[PDB]
Amino acid sequence: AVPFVEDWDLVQTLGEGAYGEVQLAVNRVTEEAVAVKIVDMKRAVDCPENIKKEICINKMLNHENVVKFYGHRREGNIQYLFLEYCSGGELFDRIEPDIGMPEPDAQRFFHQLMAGVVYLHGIGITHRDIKPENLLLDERDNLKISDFGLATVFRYNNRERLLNKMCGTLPYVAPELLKRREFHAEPVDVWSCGIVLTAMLAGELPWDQPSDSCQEYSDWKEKKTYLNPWKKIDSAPLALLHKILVENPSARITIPDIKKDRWYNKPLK
Ligand SMILES: O=C1Nc2cncc(n2)OCCCCCOc2ccc(Cl)cc2N1
Repeated sequence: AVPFVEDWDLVQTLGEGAYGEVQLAVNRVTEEAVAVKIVDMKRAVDCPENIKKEICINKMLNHENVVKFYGHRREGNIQYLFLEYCSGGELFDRIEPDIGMPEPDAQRFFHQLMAGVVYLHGIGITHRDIKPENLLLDERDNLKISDFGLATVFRYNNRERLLNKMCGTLPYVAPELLKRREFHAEPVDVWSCGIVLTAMLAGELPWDQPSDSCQEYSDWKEKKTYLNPWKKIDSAPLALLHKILVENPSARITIPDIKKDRWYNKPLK
């Protein structure tokens, strides 16, 4: 093999948070770029399982709209996860406050988001924290689902496992997660995708959380689509949202049917 092809340099920090930091790494020889997730296994009681699970789920992921997994390295209290580098950055940064983005762009991103989610659900995995800060873009603006630190298996040996753990981000989480003890995984991911669609078309989130105690949510259930946040959304995509953001998870539209929706199949718009 070629010498030095094992050394990667840290060019700059891409992201950071509770886990630690995400640095950009470039190969010394090939100059290939990849994202490195730096997680400090500090303390032993909420880590040996955390980082090890995310790694476990990643070794299963292989789809064009999902961040690719290259491998990991262990060193004392420092774990290294080599992930796909998406120079496009976060979807969140393509959303203009109070405005959103051109409908055609939002539709394409939505299609790709759906492709990824279909793949994941197809192999029994639920992301559980879909939001614009976790949806990355590559050089060609192709959407890719990232960060599987909250992900979990909801189907194994063809048997579905209801979830009970409450995770995600309040503005994006479905109502059943805040009202029921157990719930189906898939409708939860569909709901969050609906909130992401709203953000892309209005540049604002509809509510702090999906509870009847939150004024804006109540107004949604009452169909007050005038003026309020939904006023900036054309009737075609708004009709899709009316089917995604349904409180009863059992009545909520599923992905196969979202793919049959008028706006979803509308040329351009
Ligand atoms: O290039 C990547 N890859 C990647 C792959 N998997 C996870 C992850 N990052 O970080 C978690 C997402 C949030 C930080 C935001 O991360 C980024 C921010 C800005 C750019 Cl240009 C790239 C990334 N990320």
